[PDB]
Amino acid sequence: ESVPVLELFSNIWGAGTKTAQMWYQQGFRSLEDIRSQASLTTQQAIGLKHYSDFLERMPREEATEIEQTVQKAAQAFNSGLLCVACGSYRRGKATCGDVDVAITHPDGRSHRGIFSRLLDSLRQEGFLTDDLVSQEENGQQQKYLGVCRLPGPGRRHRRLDIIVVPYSEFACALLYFTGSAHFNRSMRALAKTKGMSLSEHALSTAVVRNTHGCKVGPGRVLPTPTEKDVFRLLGLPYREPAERDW
DNA sequence: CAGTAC
DNA sequence: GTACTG
Ligand SMILES: [Mg+2]
Repeated sequence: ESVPVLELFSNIWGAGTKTAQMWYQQGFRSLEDIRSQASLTTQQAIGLKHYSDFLERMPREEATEIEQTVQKAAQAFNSGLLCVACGSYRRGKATCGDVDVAITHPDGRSHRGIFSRLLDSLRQEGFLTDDLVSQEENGQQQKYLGVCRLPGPGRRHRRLDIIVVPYSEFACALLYFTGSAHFNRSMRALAKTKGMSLSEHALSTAVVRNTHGCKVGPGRVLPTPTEKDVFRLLGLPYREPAERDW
């Protein structure tokens, strides 16, 4: 029963096979064992108390409600703010393991200062229940990983990610968050072949690489207003989100 | 490293 | 593949 036990532990958020193997050696076999005796990060502690809820997929309708709960609270600061859900949701899946929401503003300035106030707003509402990786202040983008829950009876806690980008990077951001994961690797593995690089920030050309293929030059950023431009500059037929489910 | 996001 | 914090 070792293999089932490792799986049991691995389904905790913030716990992988290394920690599960450690917990197993300590003699833990149940979630209760982990809760009473094991040393936990705040993350792992949160994932342990939402273990059941976090295992469930959600109907995309509930995902929609979550996107609007974020969009409303966002536009309460600036009406011109854009909020797009880019998970399994954008790819059209009937179910979502989590909700991923991208946020930007067309003017390219008003996105600033929103991140902290938006999270604060959601917390007051009682929408955001716990924070995991409460922070990322990467470049011009910001990322939040957290736990939300819709108001009402019989509601499960859901995993919620929020990212905020400048409009100039909105295309590469949507691409990255929309996925899929295997699609992103494929696309970026390919750009690498063409002497280019792809990230959530920008598509770049003239990326220097050495004989080993290691990147030693960052190259230069190509302006990509929309997703379709990124596909074009990479010599690829544009794929709709539903065609990116690899 | 380990775990995570796509 | 790229890239973040625990
Ligand atoms: Mg896990």
